Amino acid sequence: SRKESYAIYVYKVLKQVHPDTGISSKAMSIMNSFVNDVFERIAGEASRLAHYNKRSTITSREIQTAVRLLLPGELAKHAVSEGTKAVTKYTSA
Amino acid sequence: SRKESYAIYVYKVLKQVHPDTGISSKAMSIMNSFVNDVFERIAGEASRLAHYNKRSTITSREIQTAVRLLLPGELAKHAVSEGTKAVTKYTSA
Amino acid sequence: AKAKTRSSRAGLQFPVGRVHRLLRKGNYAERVGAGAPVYLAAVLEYLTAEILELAGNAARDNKKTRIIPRHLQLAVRNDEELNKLLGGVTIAQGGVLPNIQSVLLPK
Amino acid sequence: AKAKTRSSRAGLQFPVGRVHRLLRKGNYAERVGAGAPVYLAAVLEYLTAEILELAGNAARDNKKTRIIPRHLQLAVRNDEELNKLLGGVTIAQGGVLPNIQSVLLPK
Amino acid sequence: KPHRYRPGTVALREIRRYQKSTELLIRKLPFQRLVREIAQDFKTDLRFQSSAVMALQEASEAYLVGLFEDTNLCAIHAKRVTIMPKDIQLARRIRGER
Amino acid sequence: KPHRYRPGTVALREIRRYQKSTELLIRKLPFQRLVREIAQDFKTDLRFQSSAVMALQEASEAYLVGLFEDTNLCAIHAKRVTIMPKDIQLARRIRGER
Amino acid sequence: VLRDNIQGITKPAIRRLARRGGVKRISGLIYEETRGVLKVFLENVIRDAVTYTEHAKRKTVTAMDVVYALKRQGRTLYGFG
Amino acid sequence: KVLRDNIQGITKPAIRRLARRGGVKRISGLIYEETRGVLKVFLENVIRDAVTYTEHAKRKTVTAMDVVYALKRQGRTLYGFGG
Amino acid sequence: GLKAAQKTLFPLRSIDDVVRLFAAELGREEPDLVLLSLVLGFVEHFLATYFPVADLSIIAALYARFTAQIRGAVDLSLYPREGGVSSRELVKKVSDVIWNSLSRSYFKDRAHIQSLFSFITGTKLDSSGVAFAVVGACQALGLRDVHLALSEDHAWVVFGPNGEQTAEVTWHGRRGQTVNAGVAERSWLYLKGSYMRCDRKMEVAFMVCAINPSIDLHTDSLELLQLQQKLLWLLYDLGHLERYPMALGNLADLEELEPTPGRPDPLTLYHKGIASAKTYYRDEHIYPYMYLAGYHCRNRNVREALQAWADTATVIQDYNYCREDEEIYKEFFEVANDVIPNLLKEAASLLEASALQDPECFAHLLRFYDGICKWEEGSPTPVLHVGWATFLVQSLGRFEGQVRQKVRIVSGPVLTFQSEKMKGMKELLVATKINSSAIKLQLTAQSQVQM
DNA sequence: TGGAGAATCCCGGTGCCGAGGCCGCTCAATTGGTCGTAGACAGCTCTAGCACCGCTTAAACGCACGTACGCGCTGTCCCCCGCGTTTTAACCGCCAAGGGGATTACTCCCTAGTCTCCAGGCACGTGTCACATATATACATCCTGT
DNA sequence: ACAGGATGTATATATGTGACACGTGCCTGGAGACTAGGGAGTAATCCCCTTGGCGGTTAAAACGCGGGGGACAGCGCGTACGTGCGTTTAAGCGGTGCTAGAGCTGTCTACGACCAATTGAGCGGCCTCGGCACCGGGATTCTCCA
Repeated sequence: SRKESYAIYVYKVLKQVHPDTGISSKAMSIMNSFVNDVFERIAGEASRLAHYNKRSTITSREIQTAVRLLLPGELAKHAVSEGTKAVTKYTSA
Repeated sequence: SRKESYAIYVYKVLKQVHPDTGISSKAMSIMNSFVNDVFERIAGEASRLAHYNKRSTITSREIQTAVRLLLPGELAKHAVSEGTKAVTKYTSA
Repeated sequence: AKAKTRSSRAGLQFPVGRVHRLLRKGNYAERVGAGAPVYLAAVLEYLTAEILELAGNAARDNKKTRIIPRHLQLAVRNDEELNKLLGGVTIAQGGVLPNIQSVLLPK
Repeated sequence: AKAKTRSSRAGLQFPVGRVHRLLRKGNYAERVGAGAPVYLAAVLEYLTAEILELAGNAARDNKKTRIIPRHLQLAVRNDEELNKLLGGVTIAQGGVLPNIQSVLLPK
Repeated sequence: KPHRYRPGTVALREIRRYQKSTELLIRKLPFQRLVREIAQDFKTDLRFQSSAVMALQEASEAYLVGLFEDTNLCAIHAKRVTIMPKDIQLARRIRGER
Repeated sequence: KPHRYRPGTVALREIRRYQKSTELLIRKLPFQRLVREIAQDFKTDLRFQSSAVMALQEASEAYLVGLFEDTNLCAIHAKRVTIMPKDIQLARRIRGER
Repeated sequence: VLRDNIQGITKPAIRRLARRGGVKRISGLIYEETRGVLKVFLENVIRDAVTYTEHAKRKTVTAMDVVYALKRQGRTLYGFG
Repeated sequence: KVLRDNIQGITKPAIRRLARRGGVKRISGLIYEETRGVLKVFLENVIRDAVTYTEHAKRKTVTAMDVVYALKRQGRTLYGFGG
Repeated sequence: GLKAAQKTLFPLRSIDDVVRLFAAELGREEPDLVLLSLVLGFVEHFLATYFPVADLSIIAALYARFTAQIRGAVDLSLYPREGGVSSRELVKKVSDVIWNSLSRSYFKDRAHIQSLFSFITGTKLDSSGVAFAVVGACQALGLRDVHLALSEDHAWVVFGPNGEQTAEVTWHGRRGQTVNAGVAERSWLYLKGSYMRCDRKMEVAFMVCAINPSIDLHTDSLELLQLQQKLLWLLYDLGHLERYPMALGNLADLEELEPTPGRPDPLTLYHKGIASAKTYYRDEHIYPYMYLAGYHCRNRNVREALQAWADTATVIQDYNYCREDEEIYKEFFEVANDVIPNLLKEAASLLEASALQDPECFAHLLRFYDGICKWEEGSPTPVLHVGWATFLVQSLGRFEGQVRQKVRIVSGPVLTFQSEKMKGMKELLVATKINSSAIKLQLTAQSQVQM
């Protein structure tokens, strides 16, 4: 029946980055698979971190350390900056 | 605090296969790490098999499939036979 | 009690609610913090924006208005960091990066 | 009623109860079947028995009655299946298989 | 007098042509038959989605292209331009496959 | 009138001795100082368990021995016996580390 | 049944794959070597694909089974699920 | 004090011993620098991940478990130090 | 040669005319295979009451053309002759020419292409048809020392003084290879060397058995059935069919399809076929037992049907399964997963306000599955998977618990298991409540399998 | 083709620090219930996989020929190896100092769970233009005589 | 090096069309407001284990000297690969049909989670006696200079 996807959000991001560029259906599926794969990597690393350290929950800092472990080089620095900015904006109001 | 290990059971299996051969402490640590790593591999593959099929339970069938996926060749054949024999004996009792 | 989406509150485009649900049902931990889905959604949006910005540049370099798998693969392979992240990954229908060894050339 | 371990009921040396507890608390799935710990413990006992029998044979081929990491590595690397299983791992305090290439050796 | 290019230039043009494109370089029916013949030894009377065979073909072409890049590195290392089976075997051994 | 050996044979004797054993081939203190300096580059005032440095040494020696086996294969491939840096680069590029 | 379909991976097809990989001259035995390599890779992937299919109690090998097999082997594939 | 180089402590004889364990007869003179570069790269990666694991757990001491976890992240599982 | 007696026979347009022609051709040491083969093919192909117009001129023209082709392509002076023994190269050249007579577009297993009448007049021929064309051409060449060899499915041509030398001149549904390698693999395609050695009498038997009266997927021709009945009964009166179990099975199938007085009932012919399998072929043929089991399945008597299927499993116990013999696997799969479930379901429905409640029927079913499991063990290719497990669990479910309890598994009837997989079921099943999970886990395990 | 050299193993005695056995003793695995619900099973239904035929034309094939290149051979030299001597920093042992890893106890707050409610993301349907394909023009490039 | 002959391929213009972006119904999952219970933050305490230094031994590293073995370059050749071409073969597209099996809905029943009891097992210390390396003498085995 219903199928969940990241297509609408990928398209929103694309329109806010390249306002005049569309995206094919195969490229949309590739981007969807990329988002799923990265989500799984970060979540699995966060689960492993929360199990090694004797914890039971996944917090913001578990995701931050998972991003720091998985993402290479400057991707990690910029992704950490974006995530912390989002969390501060969320909890501010 | 109590430290969980397979030292007792590794020693019992060794006495089962080699009655008059001892095992060093470092070799015991290696065997304990081996058992932990293989348990983690098999259980994790069973977890992925459960998740893929929208099943919320890990059962003997998923362990058997994970053993077919992970162990290579004759290792898979004999380990599968051993698991079926043990489960058959457990259920019938 | 007007409803404002968590994603809108966080200033993102990716779904905070969906990411939270996936983290919950995904069997990663017994409990999932409140800020964890927001952080993960922000990271995912950043990575998607990065690869799509490079893909849009690659598509424009070929004088085209649509992003196809080839442009995604060019974006991935030409950027060292994204190439390192997507190392073992195959981008289907994406071809290969044009490159010939200097030895195999009449100069 | 009289107590009885599940390990003894299935004829296993390895702890079926401890494996069940680890499967429950490790967050592998929402539920675990009753026979899953028995199957997993049987497989673990089989693998341990195989590698320990090979290590004991290697130690016996060295006139020693105490298994040491060197003998564990000898057993693993001299088995064509355990080598595939333990391919990405390194046994600490274990050497390397004695192997000098034929072309390297002078005739 | 017919015009024939010096050997090794059509090869370069073909290198450019096949690196510029993304077409599946193996024919589809023979590869589908190969996949079925191979799968016919793990379980009798299987069925394949067309997406399954397409996924296998994309993976296999990518694997062989990567393998031939490694093989070409091996061939150049040994002061050659032609790739020989020893180059493929060296690349497979070094990557740990063999 | 001293009696000497061919350069080939003592190398083979060293190979035999260093392959029959399990000893660590790098002296402990210089490696520990190297590890501490490399960590100092990341975070300052960091402390190490002795088991931590021992684990790092085991991993590093195993990695270098595997790399040198691959380099030996590369050098044999180019019809040589001396391992040269180009062999190390070839092994590390084929294995995907570069 | 199906027999000797490995020759369906033709010499021109192997040459096109090599040219995309970027090789100029190809020896005469690279074809047999590549057919063996491809058959090994396909067998390794298909075994895991068939195992995933059996575990789901299906008779049809889905594209998700293939991408799961490739992911298990360490060769993630994007664009099929 | 701040350590200066300490990489030369991976000595030429030690590199020769490692190469001999790999089964190599002759060693070119530039291997002794190429291998030091290789080892520095490997240790930089593994130490980076071990320090991340340590710092996340609000510790100041790098445990052997952090090192074995960092190695397992690299796909280089280590046996005999826990795990 | 073109005998004057064969021309003086003057075959008319009547079934009794065909019977008399066959009888006349079966009075000589070597019947004219191509003559009778072409006549039967022409009648079938033309038909596939307006009896086909038998034209001796067209048959003679086709025979002359075939003889010219075979004589021009294959000449005795081109190869040495060992004083009454044909050489390998001779048969290889005959097969090469017969294959070169064909075209690129294959038959795709199309029906009505099993006779020489289509092969001479076309470029399509199936595997058994190709082998029989080879044999007929060799016989016309005067090389009588060669003979056709019939496995249960795969057909080829043997030769030499005593048939010591073998060559599978035809593919499997590649001209010269030995059969010893195939026998060494214990595959059903070769019957472990128990394949029949066919003479010209057996060639007539093969030609009459190969007739396919199926006009299409839905409609059949009664005249072809009556023809086959008459010809088979005549050849059985000769006694030649006795060694050909498929011939007896087909004759019994025809008899039950339409009764004929004065002749034994179908069950007697089925038993005669299974006995000929029991004596002459070391109890290695399978299709006699499946013929009998299908005959019982047609009727509402499941006891003997399950007994026959268990016997079939005991026959297949010894073999090893490979990719080569897929057909026997598909027949066993059909039997175990579509007809036995339906048969037991109908029997249970009849029981619900007997076929069930009998320990012997359950013992037969268990022995059938035990034979399948024993077949799997040691095979390069796995046989059992979840598709088998679900229906095995269902079929054990159809039986009541107290009914199953009257069964004894040693080493109610007594029954032993020769298979390793069933050594766990020896206590898992035959309990009050069947544990489906354990049964399916035990069955679907890939143990006892080599690769 | 026969003698000196350097490892390398085989066999006997030792006394040692480490594995195996013994002793408490808690604590978590077993027993026995309920109880909810996950999945086992049956029937259904649409879809998409298999099979088949026929035409077209793109691509594989076999063949001849030139020639670029792989490989063997030879010569030079340079630079890596083995060896003897000095030296220097690892290493073993010991002693202190303290800081930070484990542990425990209190509490508070944060997340799971429930319920209500509604709005945003998905399936279905529709305009419409981006790009593929065909042809006409064009243009850098490769091979060969100059 | 340089200029023509011929080249595959770049540049430009156009029709088609089938996929892409957008509108709508809607319903399913996500947002807002209690409730409560346990996970995790916080603080004080112990003491294990990390760092730091001194001091003597001798193992191993550093250095220098032949010197000869192996890397590198040049030459020759002959063979195996690329390049074109006409011929053959089977891929590819396009309908046409069948049906097996994937996906889903409704029962309903057996199985796993929770919970109270508690007892036998597995872990933390603590002897204790044998396995293994060390030492030392004798025998062995392969290897550069005459």
